[PDB]
Amino acid sequence: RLIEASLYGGISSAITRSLRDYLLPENSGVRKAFQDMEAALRENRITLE
Amino acid sequence: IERGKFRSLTLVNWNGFFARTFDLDELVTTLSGGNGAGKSTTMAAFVTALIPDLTLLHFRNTTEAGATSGSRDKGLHGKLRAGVCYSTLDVINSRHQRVVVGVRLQQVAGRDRKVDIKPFMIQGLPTAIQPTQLLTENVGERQARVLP
Amino acid sequence: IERGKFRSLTLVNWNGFFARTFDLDELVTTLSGGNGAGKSTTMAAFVTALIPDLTLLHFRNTTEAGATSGSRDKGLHGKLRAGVCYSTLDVINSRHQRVVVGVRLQQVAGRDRKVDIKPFMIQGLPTAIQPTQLLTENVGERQARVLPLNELKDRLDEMEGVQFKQFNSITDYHAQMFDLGVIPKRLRSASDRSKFYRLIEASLYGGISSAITRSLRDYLLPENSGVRKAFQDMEAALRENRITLE
Amino acid sequence: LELEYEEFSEINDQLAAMIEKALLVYQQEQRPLDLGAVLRDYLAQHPLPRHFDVARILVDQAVRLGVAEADFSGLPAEWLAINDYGAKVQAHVIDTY
Amino acid sequence: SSKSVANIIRKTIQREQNRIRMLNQGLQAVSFGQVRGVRLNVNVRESHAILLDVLSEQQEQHQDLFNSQRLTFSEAMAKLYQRLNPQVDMGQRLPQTIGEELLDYRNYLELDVEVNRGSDGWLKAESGALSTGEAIGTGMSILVMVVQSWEEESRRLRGKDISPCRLLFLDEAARLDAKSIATLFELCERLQMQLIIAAPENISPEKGTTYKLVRKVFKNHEHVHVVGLRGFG
Amino acid sequence: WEEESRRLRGKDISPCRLLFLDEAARLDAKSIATLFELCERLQMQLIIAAPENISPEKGTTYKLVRKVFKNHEHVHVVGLRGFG
Amino acid sequence: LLDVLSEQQEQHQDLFNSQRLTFSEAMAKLYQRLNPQVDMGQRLPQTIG
Amino acid sequence: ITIDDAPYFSALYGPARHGIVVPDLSLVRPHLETLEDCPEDLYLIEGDP
Amino acid sequence: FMPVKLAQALANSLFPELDSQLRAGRHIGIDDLDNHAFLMDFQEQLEEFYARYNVELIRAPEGFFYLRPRSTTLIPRSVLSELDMMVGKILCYLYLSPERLANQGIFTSQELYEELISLADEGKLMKFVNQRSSGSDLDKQKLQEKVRTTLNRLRRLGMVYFLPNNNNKFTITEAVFRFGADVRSGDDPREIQLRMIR
Amino acid sequence: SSTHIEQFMPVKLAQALANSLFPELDSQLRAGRHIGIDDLDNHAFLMDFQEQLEEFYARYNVELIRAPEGFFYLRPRSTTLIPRSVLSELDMMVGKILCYLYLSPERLANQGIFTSQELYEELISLADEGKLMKFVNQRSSGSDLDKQKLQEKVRTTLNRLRRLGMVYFLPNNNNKFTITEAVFRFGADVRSGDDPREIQLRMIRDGEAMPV
Ligand SMILES: Nc1ncnc2c1ncn2[C@@H]1O[C@H](COP(=O)(O)OP(=O)(O)OP(=O)(O)O)[C@@H](O)[C@H]1O
Ligand SMILES: Nc1ncnc2c1ncn2[C@@H]1O[C@H](COP(=O)(O)OP(=O)(O)OP(=O)(O)O)[C@@H](O)[C@H]1O
Ligand SMILES: [Mg+2]
Ligand SMILES: [Mg+2]
Repeated sequence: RLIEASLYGGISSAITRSLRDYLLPENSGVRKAFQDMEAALRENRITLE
Repeated sequence: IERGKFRSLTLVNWNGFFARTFDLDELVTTLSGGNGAGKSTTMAAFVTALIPDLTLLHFRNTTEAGATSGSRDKGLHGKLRAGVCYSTLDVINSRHQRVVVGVRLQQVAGRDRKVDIKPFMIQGLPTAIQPTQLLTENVGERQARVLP
Repeated sequence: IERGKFRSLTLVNWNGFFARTFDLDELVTTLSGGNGAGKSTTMAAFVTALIPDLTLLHFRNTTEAGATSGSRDKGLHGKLRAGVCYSTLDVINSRHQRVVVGVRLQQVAGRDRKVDIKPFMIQGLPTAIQPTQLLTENVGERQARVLPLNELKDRLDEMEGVQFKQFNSITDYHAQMFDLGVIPKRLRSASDRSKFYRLIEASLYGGISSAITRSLRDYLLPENSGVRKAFQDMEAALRENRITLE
Repeated sequence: LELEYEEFSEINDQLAAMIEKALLVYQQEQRPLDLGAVLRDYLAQHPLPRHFDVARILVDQAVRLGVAEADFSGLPAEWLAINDYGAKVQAHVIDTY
Repeated sequence: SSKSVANIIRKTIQREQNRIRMLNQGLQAVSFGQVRGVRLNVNVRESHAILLDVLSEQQEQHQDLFNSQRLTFSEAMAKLYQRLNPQVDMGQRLPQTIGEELLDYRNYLELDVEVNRGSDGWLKAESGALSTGEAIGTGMSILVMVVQSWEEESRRLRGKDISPCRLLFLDEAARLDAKSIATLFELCERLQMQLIIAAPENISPEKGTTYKLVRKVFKNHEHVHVVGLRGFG
Repeated sequence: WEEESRRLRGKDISPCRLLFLDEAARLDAKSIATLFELCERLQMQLIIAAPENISPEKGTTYKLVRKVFKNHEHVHVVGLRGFG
Repeated sequence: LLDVLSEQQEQHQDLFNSQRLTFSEAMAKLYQRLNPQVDMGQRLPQTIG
Repeated sequence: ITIDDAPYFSALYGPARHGIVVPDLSLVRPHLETLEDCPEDLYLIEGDP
Repeated sequence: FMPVKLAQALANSLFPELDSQLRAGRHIGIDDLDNHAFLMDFQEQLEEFYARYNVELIRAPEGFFYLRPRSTTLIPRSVLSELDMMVGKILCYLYLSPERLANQGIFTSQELYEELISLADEGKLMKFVNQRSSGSDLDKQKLQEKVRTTLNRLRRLGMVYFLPNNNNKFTITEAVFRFGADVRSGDDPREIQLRMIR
Repeated sequence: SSTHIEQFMPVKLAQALANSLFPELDSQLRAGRHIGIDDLDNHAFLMDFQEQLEEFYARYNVELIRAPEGFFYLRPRSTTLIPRSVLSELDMMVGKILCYLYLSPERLANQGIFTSQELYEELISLADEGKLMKFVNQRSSGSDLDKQKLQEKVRTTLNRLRRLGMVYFLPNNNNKFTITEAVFRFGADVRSGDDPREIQLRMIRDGEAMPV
């Protein structure tokens, strides 16, 4: 996507539309904590359904 | 720290190029020539060499840019000639290591205009060897041949 | 013999142009200036005066030349300015009759970026009067005043032999343009307008147009009635009988 | 074989230099500039085949100096002749520097 | 009935083929990169060619289907067409409509665009198989084809001493090289057709009128300064 | 992206940087000057294409000419230099 | 919403007398839970939780 | 033909407007005796169709 | 949201049926007036709709439409038999010039049977029935049976249209070209088709 | 107004069809897979747009059905646009046994994890072993080779049920698996305490089941 947008030049429609996904990096520390909570929220979903 | 750089690009048996090597610049490299000379073809060869993913590769015209078309033909096959073809890059690592990346391209016989790709890599090649000579055999009186 | 010609293009109170007139060449006219100077704006003016239909008018950027409709903005609103704006063409027929055709443009107030458009035509104007003079008043201020359609109608009706026609529908406007030989085909219906606009905009952006290529026979071949109407008349007696039975 | 080479000519850059030096006086004195007269005087210093390029470059240099206040009057300018063989120019006088 | 209908259809087809062939000649030897010519290839579909021949010469074998007064002529045409090429399916549409489709001559013709590229012969024009400039040039060619056809069509509804104006655009014209621009100028001049082209100063065509634009800020407002040149050459 | 990978990468390696732009002729001189200074400040390599030589005083340039020759095609490449 | 979930009943009931935060709102997001209006698909986006 | 020349031509050709062009007019001479089913006044003209 | 024209297209009454057919692998030729027109009208959006399944909607240069699955296909895939391709290639050969005068577009099972038998190599034939088979009546009978079977398969594909009666006589559609050889400038179709057949 | 989604389709239906989950689900559903409570994503999706999906699929002459146990599945009509097929009697034997296993509180302590051997042992405990062996081979008389063949056929059919979504193998061990509520469809002939013949008639009338 990156390369092709550079080649044809200009404001690439796909890049801007998902700019979060492109720019912001992912964090493993966030994940490790969230694991626990993940389990809990899954369980709650179960019940709800 | 010294950042890595692309030294050169080599094309073998492409549409209009038999064996040509462009030496890239540290900052900017420009290609000029009348319509149909072969500039966009050089771009395509570079990108191909970079990302061999055949699923992705789709060389539209500069006009019709940005239109998701699903065209019947991705436009790569016609840029290749019959027989074997190559596209390679020479890179100087931040470690001051010379590495040669590339691909072997070849048309597929059959009604569908399909293409075959085989990546490869070379490490430790002596600085005195040029890719153009490494990829060809001198047969006859200055009438070299390409080798698989 | 002696094909007609477009003589000039005039802009009034557009973005960057308060009052400007371009004298068009008989063969080639070249617009030249740095990026963002306003070249594409002038061509936008030309085509909007030629085809004043807000359903078709869409000035997408040259990059992304072929994509879908996408945004709800048609790209025209931003080229206008607050107040009243005009775009006019000056034409000379094979008969050597001077006819001025154009539209009046205004930004409709609101949250959204919408525009209001009204066509008009003038005939019999003397060769000594230029469009910019017709559409502006030279008041004491540093800059003139653009005068609305009411003032314009009053000003023109005062002239001897000059006729001012103001249209209520695009169809009438195209009919008059065809009768005077300004366009090569009389745009019967909205479909004809769409094909004509396809032609113009395909020329504007350049490249082998996809739409033209798909419907090639629809564009290049005229439709012939002779083969048909005989059989519609011969078929008539049966058609009426069937309908009566039902 | 080994790659050959070819070189560019700087004649047009030199031409731009002479014109800009010749034109700088108008700004410094804030003297009203008329393209018609200036082009007619300046084209006389070069042969016919080069006139077009000289005209283009001179216009490029002149437009950077101020604006013409007449442009807001609603009155179009005339097409002034600047040489024989029939070349013409259209521009209002430059007043606001 | 029968033969006469076939003859009018054949003559209409023949006239269209000839007019196309005349338009076709104006586009010979147009140089756009490696493209050297453009054509409109016109052909007749087989499934209709055999139908036209049958209607011309085997009418005694099908007259039952034509003079049966329980069905109309267009319906007869549709039924005959289904009798030939039986594998054809019909989408639950009235036979009347299929009949009127058979009555329209255009449906008998197949149309393509071809280009004479480089060392190769005549190839179908595909955008993905051309450079940028070649694509632009081919587009202009087809557009002038359309304009000429439309003028020929309408002249039977226009005054005897009226000749409509013809004008086309080109944005970002810098994409074409000098040779291509010379070709395009030659075409438009031979076709008495006006052009308006935009380029960021990279091209300076000696013939025609030129306008220099410069955008400025004046009294805290955007303003465009304009200068014009013409007559050179 | 480069920043992201700071941890996984070895300390001693800075990745290569390279971008493209076709039909550069759409840009005027001021715009290209801006683009060049941006890319050189970021140690970014560029490859650009245009029918006419739009960048005469920076970097390297190649000129391509295609010749029809014995019922096939051949491309001839020659370099260009700022001054002569 | 992070403030709503983070701060719990016993200590922050004295804080909860503000008009913007309450417990029931976590279940009110059940409405938002069912389907947000995501458009492009890669990896796996699912819901407010 | 255009609307402007239509009245002129219609006046010029008079009753013969709806005749047939036939370049020889001697090849019809044998056929002619058979014409028992035709308009009461048939017009024939010689020239290149 | 969803593009307006895509919603219009899939709202059409013809869509469910065509969907069903397509997913099966059926090829839509110029014969199917309504289906072919529908695809011509809404191609730009149907291509996007089926791309969501990792399946490609292709319009062959001859004019017929069909689906091609990727490796990542969301639709369960299936593959043809060797005998299948054999037969297919045969039919592509029979789409000849003298065919028009020989049969007026309508063939019989026996034409294909005998052509198959005559043009193929014995060994591959054996491979098709069973390697232990040897020029026996029963073998020939089974081969006939298989021929019929595969032919039916093909008819499901839309390659071949049976004339509406119990007897086995049929006509060949243009979509059979999918079996065909690669064409190079000036090459004779008969020769190249035979070259692959060999 | 014109060019407005509502002209051709309800907004909620278009919203559903545009979701990223739809193609997967559609593909699966058409293939005959049953959807239970454990695959949350899918199940939830189904729940959210139930009526739109039902209405949609109706176009095909197929019913999108919801069993009382909370599992979704496809039932084609006689005029169906999509083919319909029937399960084998061995599949039924394994199905009814899997059903009894799900109910059994005696084995609930396993937390749903069962072994092929336990299934096989339960099956032979209830059905007529030597008479059931007839389906494996006409000459079967209790030989170990034939007993191993029976076990392999069971393993195979079980693998087919797994594909229908009726049972899930463990992530790393294939000799063990877990049940889902979708198995209750094998009890459709006895869930109501009434005349078996009438029940069977009702089922065939509804298109649920065919005889052999
Ligand atoms: N897929 C293809 N099949 C056949 N010919 C091709 C294909 N792609 C390119 N060509 C031809 O190869 C030649 C080189 O095209 P290319 O686009 O590389 O040129 P260029 O110098 O970049 O031109 P432009 O600046 O106009 O884009 C042209 O003749 C083009 O027609
Ligand atoms: N709809 C719009 N809204 C706001 N600003 C606009 C709009 N359209 C154009 N502009 C601005 O008007 C100025 C002129 O734009 P325009 O497209 O006419 O430039 P140009 O001279 O054709 O440029 P180029 O040839 O490089 O494309 C630019 O500043 C552009 O940003
Ligand atoms: Mg190119
Ligand atoms: Mg522009």
